[PDB]
Amino acid sequence: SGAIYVGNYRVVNRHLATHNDWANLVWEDSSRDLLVSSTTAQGCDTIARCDCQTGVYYCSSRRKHYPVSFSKPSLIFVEASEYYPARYQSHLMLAVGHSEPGDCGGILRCQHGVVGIVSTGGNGLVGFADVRDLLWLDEE
Ligand SMILES: [Zn+2]
Repeated sequence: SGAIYVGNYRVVNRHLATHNDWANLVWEDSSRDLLVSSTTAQGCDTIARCDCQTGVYYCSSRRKHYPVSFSKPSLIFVEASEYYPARYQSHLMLAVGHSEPGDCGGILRCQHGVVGIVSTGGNGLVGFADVRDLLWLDEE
């Protein structure tokens, strides 16, 4: 589990969205495993606006933050999980690392801010849903 709180927005994995997230929906994209809902209180996370390929991510299943190199956001084929069949997921970045289903929502961050959240795992890899292209998260 885990979310990003920026301005009046809450960013979560689409497969973990709650009733309140759907009732206050701003934007969602199944192919990216992302959903954004509106919040009453202002959040304090900053979204990275960069092309970094190194950062640190939180892995709840090991209670550890790991420094990683991660790939550029792309259409990546992902094996079947408990929450999606085998398919291409878009705007996904991979790193070598541990990722179990409950690790979804863990933040990946670089010197500029939040890069994305854990979305996929298995085969010794961890995949992160990028949010750096969602410029509208910074305003309105
Ligand atoms: Zn960066």
